[PDB]
Amino acid sequence: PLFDFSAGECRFYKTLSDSEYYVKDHVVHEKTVLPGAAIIEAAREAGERLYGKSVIKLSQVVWAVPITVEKEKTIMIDLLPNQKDGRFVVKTDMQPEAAVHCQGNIITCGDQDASHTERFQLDSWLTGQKRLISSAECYRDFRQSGLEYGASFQVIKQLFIHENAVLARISLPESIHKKSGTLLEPCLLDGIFQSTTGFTSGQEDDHTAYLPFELGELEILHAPSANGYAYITAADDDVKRFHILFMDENGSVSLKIKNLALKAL
Amino acid sequence: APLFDFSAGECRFYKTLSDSEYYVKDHVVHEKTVLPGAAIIEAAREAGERLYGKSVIKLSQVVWAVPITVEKEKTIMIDLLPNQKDGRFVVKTDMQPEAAVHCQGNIITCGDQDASHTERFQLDSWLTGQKRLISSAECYRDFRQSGLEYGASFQVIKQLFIHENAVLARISLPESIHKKSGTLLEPCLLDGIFQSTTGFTSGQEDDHTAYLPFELGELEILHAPSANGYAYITAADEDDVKRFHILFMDENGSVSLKIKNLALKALRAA
Repeated sequence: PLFDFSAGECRFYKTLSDSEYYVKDHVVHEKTVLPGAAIIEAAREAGERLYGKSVIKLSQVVWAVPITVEKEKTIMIDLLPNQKDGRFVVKTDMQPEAAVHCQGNIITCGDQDASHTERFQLDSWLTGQKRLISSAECYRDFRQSGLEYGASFQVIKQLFIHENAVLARISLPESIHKKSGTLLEPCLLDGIFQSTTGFTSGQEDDHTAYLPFELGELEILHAPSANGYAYITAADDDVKRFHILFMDENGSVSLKIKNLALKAL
Repeated sequence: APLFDFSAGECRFYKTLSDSEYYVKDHVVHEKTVLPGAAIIEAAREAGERLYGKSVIKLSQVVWAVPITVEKEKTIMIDLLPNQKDGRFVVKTDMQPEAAVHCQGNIITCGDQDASHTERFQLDSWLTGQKRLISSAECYRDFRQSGLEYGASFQVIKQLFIHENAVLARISLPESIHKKSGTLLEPCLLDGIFQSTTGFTSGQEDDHTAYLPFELGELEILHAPSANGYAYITAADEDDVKRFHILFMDENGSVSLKIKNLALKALRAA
């Protein structure tokens, strides 16, 4: 580029539809709602478009209650420059008094940024578990809580419940067509969030639905695999906090989630 | 493709220009280094492709004020405002409303399913029979007489063929520097296309008026222009403002750029 501009503020617009799989198959208390994870990928795409470089981190994310999407609904993502980085604000109504559905910081990688890799020792966590939760149990419990995940979002195949950790096997369904540009598939990322249910499910009498409320940091080391494992620990009421690593079957870590907070709905 | 294919709203882009850059350093107008008007066109094109994520195929209804002077470093602001699928651009260096608009115009993007069409020009007949042939050295001496001192980067006119109702200019970019692959409209190429109107605007031998870009009805980009080619200039017609149509093409007449109603305006020395 002969003129390598610095971008100022910019608003991006997208009309969501319940025709899209990430809406129609995400039913919360009998309503189709945009998953909070989808807002993360939308912010990442807007940032990559405006700044012309990879977004490697999203931090200090805060969610309101999910955006309900019945037929069409237009969302606005406002990107505000913060030095080389940016911050985003997501709304559906324009007036200043209107609710912010999601907000957070965008961090881009620089031209000379270094390559850093992380590896997880998976083997010991595939055996010795206290309890094993099958996909069928996991999503029956979710539905009894009011979280009716369609097949596209049924990505958890097994939960290994250990004493102080949960290992979740995750696999994207063949049905969804994953675009080359889509780094964070909403169903993948929501399934990573879902896997905290290995902790929050609790008693058989408890049918509480927990949804994303805050996220300290999401770090992208590289494009996530369609199949892999999430390793979840409690970060340490109505709010539950966790750290999560997402990795491929050989322990190559693709995503790091620090301080994911979910709140009872 | 992107899972979220956004429509972009308004956005401002910022660039600090320096007279260290060749497209400024070698563009001296009445003893001042000024940003060429042609350079703003490529800047608007680049901003548009960045913001809209689609090829810019046309810039239309462009209006220029007097050139932006650049002594050491100066920051320009390009404001892109949405116009349905298309866009509008406004170029400023000063922020307040009272400040001058240096350049403005419309940006038109291409669609995903737009058709493929090519245009060719019968070039050969215009390389002979001319009333007058003007050499590169003569061309830039005449420019200097008017206060337009083009440095080596902008000395892209190699020959002007002066015909009765048309001018054919042979244009060739200098070896010095290679346009980045991403730069579609190299400022020195596009300014040379603007320069070639001097085959008309020179006028009388005693007249040494400098004409600079003032308006541009339409610039259509059919495909990436060649570094070497020919400009075919005709008078739009219809004293201080001269209007032209221009085609830019390669040696086989393959048209890469179409210019409708380029208006140049006399600029008096300070």
